[PDB]
Amino acid sequence: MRWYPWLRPDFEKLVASYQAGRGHHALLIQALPGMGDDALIYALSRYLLCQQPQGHKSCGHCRGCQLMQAGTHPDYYTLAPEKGKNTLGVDAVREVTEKLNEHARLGGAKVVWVTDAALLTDAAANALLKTLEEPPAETWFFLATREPERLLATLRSRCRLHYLAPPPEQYAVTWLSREVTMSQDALLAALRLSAGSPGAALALFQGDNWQARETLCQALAYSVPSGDWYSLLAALNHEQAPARLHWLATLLMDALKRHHGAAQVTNVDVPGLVAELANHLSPSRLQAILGDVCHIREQLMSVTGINRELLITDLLLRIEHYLQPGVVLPVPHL
Amino acid sequence: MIRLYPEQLRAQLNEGLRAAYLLLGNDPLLLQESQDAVRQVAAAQGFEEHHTFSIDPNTDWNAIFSLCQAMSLFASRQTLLLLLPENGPNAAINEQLLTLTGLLHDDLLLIVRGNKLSKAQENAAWFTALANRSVQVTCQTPEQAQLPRWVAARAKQLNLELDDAANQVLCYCYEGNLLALAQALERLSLLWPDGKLTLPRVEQAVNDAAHFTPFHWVDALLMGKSKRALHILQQLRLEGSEPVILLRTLQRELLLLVNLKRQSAHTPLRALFDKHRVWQNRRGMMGEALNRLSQTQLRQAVQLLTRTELTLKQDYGQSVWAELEGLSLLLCH
Amino acid sequence: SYQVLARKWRPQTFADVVGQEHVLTALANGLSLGRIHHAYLFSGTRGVGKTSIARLLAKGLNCETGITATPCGVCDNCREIEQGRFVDLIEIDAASRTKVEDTRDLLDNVQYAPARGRFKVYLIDEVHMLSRHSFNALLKTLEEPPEHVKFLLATTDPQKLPVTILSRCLQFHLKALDVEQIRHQLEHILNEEHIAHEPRALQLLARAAEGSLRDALSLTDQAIASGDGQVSTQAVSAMLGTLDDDQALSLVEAMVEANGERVMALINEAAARGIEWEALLVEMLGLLHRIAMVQLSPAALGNDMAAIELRMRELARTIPPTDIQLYYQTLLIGRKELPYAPDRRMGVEMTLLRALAFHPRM
Amino acid sequence: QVLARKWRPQTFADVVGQEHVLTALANGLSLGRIHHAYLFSGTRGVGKTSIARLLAKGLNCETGITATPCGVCDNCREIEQGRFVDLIEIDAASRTKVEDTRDLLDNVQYAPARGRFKVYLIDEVHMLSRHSFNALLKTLEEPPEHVKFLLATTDPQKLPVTILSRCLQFHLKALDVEQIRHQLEHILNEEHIAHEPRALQLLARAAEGSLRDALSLTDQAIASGDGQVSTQAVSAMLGTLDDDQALSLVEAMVEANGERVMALINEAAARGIEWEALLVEMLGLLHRIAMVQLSPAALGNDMAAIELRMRELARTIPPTDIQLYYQTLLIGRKELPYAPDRRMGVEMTLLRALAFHPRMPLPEP
Amino acid sequence: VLARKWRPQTFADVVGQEHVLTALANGLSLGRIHHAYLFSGTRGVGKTSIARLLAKGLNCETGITATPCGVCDNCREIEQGRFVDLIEIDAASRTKVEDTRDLLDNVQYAPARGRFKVYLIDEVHMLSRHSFNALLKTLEEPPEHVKFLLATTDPQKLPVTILSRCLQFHLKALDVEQIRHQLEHILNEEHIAHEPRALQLLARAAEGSLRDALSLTDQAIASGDGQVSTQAVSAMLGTLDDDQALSLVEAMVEANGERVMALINEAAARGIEWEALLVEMLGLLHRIAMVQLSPAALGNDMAAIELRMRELARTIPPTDIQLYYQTLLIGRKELPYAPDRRMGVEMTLLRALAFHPRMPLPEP
DNA sequence: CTGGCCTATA
DNA sequence: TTTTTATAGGCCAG
Ligand SMILES: Nc1ncnc2c1ncn2[C@@H]1O[C@H](COP(=O)(O)OP(=O)(O)O)[C@@H](O)[C@H]1O
Ligand SMILES: Nc1ncnc2c1ncn2[C@@H]1O[C@H](COP(=O)(O)OP(=O)(O)O)[C@@H](O)[C@H]1O
Ligand SMILES: Nc1ncnc2c1ncn2[C@@H]1O[C@H](COP(=O)(O)OP(=O)(O)O)[C@@H](O)[C@H]1O
Ligand code: BEF
Ligand code: BEF
Ligand code: BEF
Ligand SMILES: [Mg+2]
Ligand SMILES: [Mg+2]
Ligand SMILES: [Mg+2]
Ligand SMILES: [Zn+2]
Ligand SMILES: [Zn+2]
Ligand SMILES: [Zn+2]
Ligand SMILES: [Zn+2]
Repeated sequence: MRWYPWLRPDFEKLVASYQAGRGHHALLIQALPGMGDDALIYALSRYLLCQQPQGHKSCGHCRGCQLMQAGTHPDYYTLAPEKGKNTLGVDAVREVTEKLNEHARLGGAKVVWVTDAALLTDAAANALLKTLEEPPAETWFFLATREPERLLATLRSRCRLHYLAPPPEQYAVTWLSREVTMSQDALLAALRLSAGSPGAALALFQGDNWQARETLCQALAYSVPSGDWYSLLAALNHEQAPARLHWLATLLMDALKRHHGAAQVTNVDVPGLVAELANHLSPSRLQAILGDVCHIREQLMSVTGINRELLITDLLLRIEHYLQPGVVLPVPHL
Repeated sequence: MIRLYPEQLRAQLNEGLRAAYLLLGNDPLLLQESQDAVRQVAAAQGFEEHHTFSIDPNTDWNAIFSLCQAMSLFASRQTLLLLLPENGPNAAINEQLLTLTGLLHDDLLLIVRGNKLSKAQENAAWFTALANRSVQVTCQTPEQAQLPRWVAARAKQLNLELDDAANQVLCYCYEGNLLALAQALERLSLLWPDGKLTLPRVEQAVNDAAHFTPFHWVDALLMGKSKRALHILQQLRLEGSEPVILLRTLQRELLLLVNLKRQSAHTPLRALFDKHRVWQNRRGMMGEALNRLSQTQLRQAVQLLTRTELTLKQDYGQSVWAELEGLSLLLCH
Repeated sequence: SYQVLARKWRPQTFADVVGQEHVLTALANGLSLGRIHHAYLFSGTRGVGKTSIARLLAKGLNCETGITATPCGVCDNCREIEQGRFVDLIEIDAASRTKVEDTRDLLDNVQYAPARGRFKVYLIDEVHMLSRHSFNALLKTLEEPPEHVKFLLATTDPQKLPVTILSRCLQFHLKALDVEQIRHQLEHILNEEHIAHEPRALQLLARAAEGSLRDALSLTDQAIASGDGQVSTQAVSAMLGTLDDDQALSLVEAMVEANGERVMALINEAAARGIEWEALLVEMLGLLHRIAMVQLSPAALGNDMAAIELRMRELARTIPPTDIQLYYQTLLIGRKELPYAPDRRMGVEMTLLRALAFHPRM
Repeated sequence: QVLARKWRPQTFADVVGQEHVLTALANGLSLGRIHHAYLFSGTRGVGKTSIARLLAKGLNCETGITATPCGVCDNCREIEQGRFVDLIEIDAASRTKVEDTRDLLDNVQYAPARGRFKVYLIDEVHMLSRHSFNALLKTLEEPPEHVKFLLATTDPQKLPVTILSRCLQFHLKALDVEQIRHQLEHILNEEHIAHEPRALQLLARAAEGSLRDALSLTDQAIASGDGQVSTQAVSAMLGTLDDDQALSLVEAMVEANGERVMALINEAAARGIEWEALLVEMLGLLHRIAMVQLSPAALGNDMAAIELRMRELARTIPPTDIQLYYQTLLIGRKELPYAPDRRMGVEMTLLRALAFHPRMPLPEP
Repeated sequence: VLARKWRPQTFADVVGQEHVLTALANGLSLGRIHHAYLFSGTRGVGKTSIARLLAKGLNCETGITATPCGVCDNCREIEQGRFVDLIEIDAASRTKVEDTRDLLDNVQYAPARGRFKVYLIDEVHMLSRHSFNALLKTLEEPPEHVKFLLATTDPQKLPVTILSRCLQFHLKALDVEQIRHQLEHILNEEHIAHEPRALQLLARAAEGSLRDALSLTDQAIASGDGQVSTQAVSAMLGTLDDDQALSLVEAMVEANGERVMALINEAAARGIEWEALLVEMLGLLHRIAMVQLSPAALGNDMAAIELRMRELARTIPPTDIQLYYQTLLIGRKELPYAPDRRMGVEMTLLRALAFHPRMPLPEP
């Protein structure tokens, strides 16, 4: 968990209200992944839990700050998911909501950091509702998501929103060039793949990840011309599939943009592979395929337990069918 | 080590008892019957004290120190039984056994129950130096092939006279549930003291009750026998199999078919089976399938499997069982 | 002793409640006529006064002054409820205590008479969360409680309750609060707090409330933080992501001219400007609507549009009714399906692209 | 006080409908053929919990096992006030466990303190664990002379076939619009409460077959309308508008005339009528109409004031067409959440009608 | 009650089930008594009834016989309820181990009136893991004077390790005629007026169970005031109809819009969940489209519904079936938006009717 | 009253 | 060679 420089102003604005004591007790921060929401919060958390605060700052030498520094501080609750899992269950919320009625074990303020509100189960989000509307005193909540609209109706209305907008592209590319050494085109693409957020960008270069995009592109550069798309299985069938499916999605879209002669593309760095999609695929099928590729991505992330190999395999065989002349193509519903 | 079929056992327990009786198998009936055939002939040889002991990896190193001690002379002859874990003899219990291999009396008779072993499990020292001393019985159930013989055999041991056609109609109803087939005869000899089991006679005294595994079903789809399939589903339901398990096993094979049917235009059939490590006995079956099914049927197969998986885990639907009844017929054209 | 407005300004006498005048009427009417039921169920979308009203009905039942419809707020009993300390208003977090084993405790302690109040009033809130088994346990008690017991149930979402539970309650469905209803209220509150504000900014906030007073009070509180003390038109409109009128239409236009390169390139300057995407989609739905309308009678275009009005009519005269319906339809579906696509941007791009390739018929 | 509860029938005379159940019980009591396990099933509010008690009351009346209990002898009044030592009303939904069913059983042997029969009436019986249904099995097949079981539930299917086979199943039917109205009237009269005749038709209808649902609805009609059950009050409360303005728009729409559609909506809009609400009364009218085509007698009893005009519409418009309008008004609903402004959404959905109108499409350029 | 009165006390008296009785009979006769019997099959087919006969024939004063006398002290003693050495355990309410351990502490003492201590354990599937283990220890080494009769609807639940120690007899569902015959017998003896077809309607409705049958009759007799008429039984079975969704499909294909909208009304009485009717319909259409691809696609399951189904399958067009199916599925997708879920199903069938291929809807 | 175990619903 | 997950209700041995 690292601290990025574009947080300063967003932090100085948010503390302020707290520094006056008129801070809202339930902040929902909406930020892309890697935008550094967790650090912005940690900073707000540490400031609330410090007994001898030097202005905005947490001191380091008070009992409160010591405990915080060493993981255990009785009044800081982390609501993330069980190690093996990817949802955030109700029972976990209930511990936290009960313990909250005990006078602060260290006679201070209590903070609850819900790491990703999106992961709250249906039952979990509701259990969180009544406490969240009117918690005990000197209780402070922090929730974070990508997309507040995916979040329970009624929970969203108990919170104050704060938007963590990402820095201008230009700043972000200049930021990046100093952390990785890659082509200018590369950065720009990573950055654009990642909806604007540096560091989520930067994340791509650090992993096995960027090597895997190149592999998706290698394969794609074969499937297109030849019409063998079942051949993508290999590059897509990984646990990171939702992510790579998104790569695939953005390529398809760039191709569609070129069929309309658009200026920006997302995959700036492979303008070769983009042009070759615009060449061997009609707009009609470019678009239909963009359709199913996102749609499966949702189901792969949303349906608990669903089998990837089977679902990706259906998609690939089904795409090949669309490729045929005269087949009936899909059209969004309702 | 004299290996045996449970039928042959009664005879080689008469000749001579041997220090170590090994009952490995999966079938509940052939286990019990063999088990008891020994216990019975051991009483009759002076044996009063019968001790049983189920072995989990749970049995401490204090539980196995009360077994090695469980044999000292001179006590009226005692019959020590041991039951086994899913896995068979782990590295923890591969050694405990070694302790018991050398304390063997005419006074202490060992009986051991469990599944078939892995090949380096059987070849683990203790078991081979048990070898010339021990009898070992195969209790694997007979399959749709080997079965009628086993019936027309037991039929005769009970001196009843079965018909080519009655033998068929028993093997249909009780496939994989030998214990029920066994009582099927017991029940028919009480019905008719003639001992003659004409077809129409046997028809009236039967009820349908086969046990299959999901495998039997994919096998049946693979070979295109559909009336078989359908039976196999409806039995697999009334046993309460998690339909998810059906899905995932029909898929290991249905996706494998997809992938072979493609490469089958480029490289020969025989090379592909090898490339993929296709168990030898499965290999004939597969080809049959690859031949009858189009590269498009296979695709609709895959799509349809998917719709039922989403319908199961997303929509919480009931359809699941009858969506497979349909998927089952599609793979049989 | 600070608290968010959303919390501070909870109506503490019937008088202080905005709208829902049909529920307030029936309630006060029965409290007076003597027609008091044993199980009221209150429903409606988030933050429209469901549980604020439960809490008020309770005051009206227990008030040291009499069973009233206009409770005072000045007895041990009304203050005590205002603060949650009141002992004969058992308030239950249904969404949290969902288990039967728990609501069976609830029931075992119903028979017992009230402490210092006149009625034991159970307030089960978020009630649609109780296990299936829990609902059914209430069945017999809800239908035939002790004379000293009242059950006040509230939930966003009554769909979910067994039809047997509904059968047994009076159901008051609270309407969503009218745009003006919300604004007047925002006005009143910002005045009492002594906080500066600009008329038209309250206008954006009532819209943005999307029918809900809490939603709205929570937005306002957000205004006061980002705005540095004031709720200005300037501030709100930057925080909400509101649109300067041109950019919206420009897109509508380029969209129906099948002009791909420009629609795309227009969205891109819009992504720079940091426009809220659901808001673009919505203004576009609004324009498509005007247009379709004016094709009906020339008169339906507003006084309000003067600046656009020249470009509007043309779109009306050129583009066939049929083809505008498909445009609107397509962008409607896109707004629905927006929050599912991998970026918000990417979803407007997929949506526009789709509608783009409509232009020619045959 | 509360109607729903006050008017629980106290004799078989007072029960609405359920002839096929009453006639059987009655024929059986005087015929002396009395089962030991009666099971009662049907939707919420149709009189199972109260028929069960009436049965009990008649089984135990000091005058003799009779189908007309006397409602006066200690035993009768005491069952009416629910404090009869020998009517054991078991809330199945709280005694769900086995260890609870087991206590009930243990005390079956012991005889009755005051009555002819110990009557266990297990209400909401579908809630009992699998474990405690089976507990019930042999005792429910072969009880002691002096025991009877009255089981009642909303859905029977949840019960093991082993139970079902063991008892008489009386399935109560839901009540007809007429039957509900007639009651709602009788009561409101008896309880001296002014009412407009239509407000009752309106109520009986929204009851969706359930006599409680009805009484619960009246209870709050009385409150909404202030001691009066008036038409304005009921339709207010029910989301219904009074019925002309809904139809008028349909008509105007089939007749392709735009001005009037749009005007009729502007007028809907000064009244602040609720938008989803409207689109519904219309699918509602469009249905009854397509309905009337099919079977003529089908048209309701509640739309007398409108029948002249409705009947007309069915005669003059092709069924293919009507399914079209419904269709369009339906997706129109499906869409409404997402459309920019609930009004605009309705307006826009009617414009889709017009643009795709069968007989007079809107003018192409 | 008829269910109770007419429980057979003699082997002669038992309906069908002949492949069990004959094997019992003969085994008694020829000295082959297993230490333990298990009786299975469905509700109300004679499981426990035969268990009790076996106990009589096993202990009769005349001696071990297939033709117990029903008259000697021991035989009326059992008929009655109180026979010292017939220990009938209601296993569903005595399932814990504590109780099974005690039941069996007395297994070892010799019997105090007859040849045999007979433990009759009924609804035996309910016993815990632990009570099974204990039961099993006593069937692995059965005393000589003891016999065990185990009865249950669901045998699939006893350990493999117990079924392996019980001769298990599976009782068959009784047949329409078999049940109709016994209906006639009984009604006659009680002296009660009945029409022929009224009975054939009862037996059909019983769904293979002689209890569901006598239970249906007692109720019949009531509705008809002491007479079992077709005018009355017909009525009361319409009260009790599972039926409406198969019936709507028959009615829909045949174009019968009165019968179609009447059945929808019969469904409102029963108090149906509407999305539920739709989905049962879709599900039949499916099931049928498959008995088009093979005969074997109809259930061991289906039986009562079955006859109608194969006929539905024959006399329909398979291109048509996917037509009705499309319309039904869509009506479902539409149903939560239709104004009244009733209206929704109504308008969905009405749509099925206007676009009926075979006999379409009259236009002005 | 716990920890092992089965089940039902979404 | 044999499998979705979150929440709930429940039975039992000791
Ligand atoms: N009708 C109303 N009048 C005044 N304030 C309201 C109204 N509805 C909601 N509010 C505001 O919303 C806050 C929460 O209201 P609440 O009654 O809890 O809504 P809910 O129905 O969703 O529980 C209140 O504190 C009050 O500020
Ligand atoms: N057949 C009926 N006759 C008269 N009132 C009825 C009838 N059915 C239901 N009610 C009304 O509903 C109230 C509760 O009915 P109840 O018998 O509990 O229905 P349930 O079958 O769902 O338990 C009664 O007090 C009565 O006013
Ligand atoms: N084969 C049969 N012959 C005569 N009556 C039967 C038969 N089967 C069931 N019955 C009737 O059903 C009643 C209960 O039968 P029972 O044998 O207890 O069924 P179960 O198999 O479910 O224990 C008996 O009293 C008898 O009237
Ligand atoms: F936020 Be409310 F209780 F719907
Ligand atoms: F209100 Be009833 F018993 F469903
Ligand atoms: F007595 Be049975 F098993 F219904
Ligand atoms: Mg609330
Ligand atoms: Mg009731
Ligand atoms: Mg029985
Ligand atoms: Zn500090
Ligand atoms: Zn007061
Ligand atoms: Zn009386
Ligand atoms: Zn005798």
